[PDB]
Amino acid sequence: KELSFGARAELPRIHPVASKLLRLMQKKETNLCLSADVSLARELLQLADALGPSICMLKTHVDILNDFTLDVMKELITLAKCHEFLIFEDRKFADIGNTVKKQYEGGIFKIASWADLVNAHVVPGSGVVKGLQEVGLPLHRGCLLIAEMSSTGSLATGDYTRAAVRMAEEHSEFVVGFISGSRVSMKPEFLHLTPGVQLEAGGDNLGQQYNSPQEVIGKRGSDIIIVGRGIISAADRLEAAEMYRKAAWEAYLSRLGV
Amino acid sequence: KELSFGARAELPRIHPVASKLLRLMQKKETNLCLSADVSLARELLQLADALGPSICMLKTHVDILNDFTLDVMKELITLAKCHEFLIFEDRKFADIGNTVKKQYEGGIFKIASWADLVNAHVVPGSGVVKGLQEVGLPLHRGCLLIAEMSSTGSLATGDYTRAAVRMAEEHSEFVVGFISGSRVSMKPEFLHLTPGVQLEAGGDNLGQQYNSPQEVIGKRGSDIIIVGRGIISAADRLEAAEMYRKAAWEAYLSRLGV
Ligand SMILES: *c1cc(=O)[nH]c(=O)n1[C@@H]1O[C@H](COP(=O)(O)O)[C@@H](O)[C@H]1F
Ligand SMILES: *c1cc(=O)[nH]c(=O)n1[C@@H]1O[C@H](COP(=O)(O)O)[C@@H](O)[C@H]1F
Repeated sequence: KELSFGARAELPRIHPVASKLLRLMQKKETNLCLSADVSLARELLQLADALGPSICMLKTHVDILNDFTLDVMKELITLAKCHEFLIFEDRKFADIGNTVKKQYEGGIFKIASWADLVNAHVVPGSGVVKGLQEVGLPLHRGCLLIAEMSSTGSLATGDYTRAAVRMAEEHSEFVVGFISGSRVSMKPEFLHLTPGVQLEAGGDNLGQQYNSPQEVIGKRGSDIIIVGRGIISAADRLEAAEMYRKAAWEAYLSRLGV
Repeated sequence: KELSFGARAELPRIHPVASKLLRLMQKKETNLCLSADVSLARELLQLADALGPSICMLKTHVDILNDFTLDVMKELITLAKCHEFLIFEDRKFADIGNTVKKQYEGGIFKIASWADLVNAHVVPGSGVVKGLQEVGLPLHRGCLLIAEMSSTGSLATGDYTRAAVRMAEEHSEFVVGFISGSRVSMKPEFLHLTPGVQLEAGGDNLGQQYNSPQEVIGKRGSDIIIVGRGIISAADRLEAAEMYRKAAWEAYLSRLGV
């Protein structure tokens, strides 16, 4: 059998951040990551508080926050601890190792000081991971590698996707899984998180493509759905989050045998 | 014959930002872009002022500035106008179109308000360019596409590089050239800018690889060298910049027939 999230949390080679995430997914019956794509701190924090019980993870783009300060992120941490979710900065690092370490630790945002997870593109080669890990390992953080993208014309296919998987294997002390559209690794230690998710068929006018939670989790074998506009643009964002949570959770149970 | 920078500035299909850059390269006898990889505003501005006459372009990572404010960038603009160089934010956008437009226009940094040029990875497909251009076209800006990377294990090779070139062709109203290690397009309208440049052989401990200006400009056919540590770590950064300027310029002249 495929192992439950709770059993995967105990695997010998599991990363501590992956284990914490898997435990809380199991406890809370949620494999939903909220993509909190808003430009105001007040809305970010109001969403994190109201939707915290429904999510395993809150994904940020702090570079879109108009009123970012480090005190906003301290508050977000308080909510993350209160409601039990991880914070994932969706920074999609994509430069040489020497540069991404600086971008991860420093500047105004100090990402590594508050983000449990970040992600990186594999296009620069494995130095991108080596650079991030210089900062992230001492801070006990984890990283996801972008093995596939949800957008039209994505070049993250075929051998590129295979290279991402190898790179994750080779840096398993820091890399905890993937951003992908589907299961890309057979090794249950790795998490699969999938953006490009809505209940209805469609896309946007700038290349985004959507697939349903049942497709993504149930048929394609991914672990967590990442949902932005499907929730954020809804009138009642709490009920929307609950719809997405129930869809992804039941897809997971049905794949497990439950 | 290959056309001089001055003649390329007049090509029918030249982008206005490319034409301004080419004119100033010609006027100033410089095809050097300073990679101003420092974490303090005072050092950024002191370098921009002292090295401004020697450079065609100053490349930033504002996400590494510890004391970024928009008033720092206004000052940098003053120096850019005074010394005649373009400002290039090396943000290496790599998300879906809807997201990168937000990251380009908004947040704390307001990149599009002060950067003449930005760059983007092609991995997401052409929506990345469509999203940036939503913001950049009305602001009269330009973009470079990352067709090749300088780092060990780069996946930006073969068909990936070819896709970058096609994508540039298809968005020539906004895309003015490439970040690459070599000439990748035959069309003289496109600029080639090459990072991974030092006078001496070597690399760093996080995957960077260096080639010389003579190799990059003279043999590989690129237009502009991008140099960070080769200048920034030197004691006399002005003399280092002049060494790099003379190397790249003479390589260009010798390729032209001069
Ligand atoms: C990143 C990588 C990828 O493959 N797709 C993708 O959409 N992203 C980011 O994920 C969310 C999707 O939000 P949406 O549900 O509103 O389309 C965005 O934040 C995007 F940046
Ligand atoms: C970006 C893309 C790429 O292919 N290579 C590369 O180095 N970058 C960026 O360019 C400079 C190189 O600086 P250096 O001369 O000190 O190595 C860095 O800012 C890096 F981010």
